[PDB]
Amino acid sequence: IRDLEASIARYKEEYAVLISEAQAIKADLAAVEAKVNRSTALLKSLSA
Amino acid sequence: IRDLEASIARYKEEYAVLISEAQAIKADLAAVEAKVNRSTALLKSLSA
Amino acid sequence: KRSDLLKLQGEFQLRLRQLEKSLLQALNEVKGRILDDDTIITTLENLKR
Amino acid sequence: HHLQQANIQFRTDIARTEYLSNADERLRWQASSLPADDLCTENAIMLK
Amino acid sequence: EEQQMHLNVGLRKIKETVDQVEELRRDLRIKSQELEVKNAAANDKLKKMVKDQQEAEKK
Amino acid sequence: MVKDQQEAEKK
Repeated sequence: IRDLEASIARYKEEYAVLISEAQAIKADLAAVEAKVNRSTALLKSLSA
Repeated sequence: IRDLEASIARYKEEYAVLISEAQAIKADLAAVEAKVNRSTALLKSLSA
Repeated sequence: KRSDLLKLQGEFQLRLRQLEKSLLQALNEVKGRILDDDTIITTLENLKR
Repeated sequence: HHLQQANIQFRTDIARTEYLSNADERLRWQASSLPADDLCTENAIMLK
Repeated sequence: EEQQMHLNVGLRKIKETVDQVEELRRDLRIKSQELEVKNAAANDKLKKMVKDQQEAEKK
Repeated sequence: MVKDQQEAEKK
């Protein structure tokens, strides 16, 4: 039981690390989406 | 069972949000540690 | 009022030419990546207004 | 007419004042007490 | 001549911006796929925790 | 989460 609890704790630490990486990717995705919208406005204006 | 699965999805989303906030706090803590170390070296040098 | 309106039109044309010169200088003086800095985007938002 | 006879290329659809003066200095001349006619504009162009 | 040079600088920035927009769209798709993959791995880890907890409760 | 998973497994 103690070994299984230690394995659960280590696996939940790896789970937290994976969620950290996924949410960093999500924040980068939001930044890229904002940059894409700004670049689309830039593309329209400088097309004019 | 469908309601339990929906509650599972909501609880895991709240879990992900809480882990996201905790890891943002951890990144802020690491930045604060770096600032504390730099400011302590600065304090020693400018005390001299 | 017509004289004041003509003065306003002249000031507006001066504003057009200042925008043209500012946009040319901004696009010429970066010497790098346009999409990197947000100062360029802020300046072009001012140009859009 | 002589340039047309000699086949020297010149742009017909342009005004002398607009070719030889900037709009900034035209506005500055109008501010500093100059009449708005084209002869006075040409005279200011000669004066500069 | 300098007016044409300033025009040519601006058009090169236009082509660079178009290429950067294409690269940003590709990177957006790549990051979305990476986020989905990491979410699937996180769900697999959650199932691993559930299975380990069930095994510990049974034993 | 574990309690809800156990309840769903039971029912």
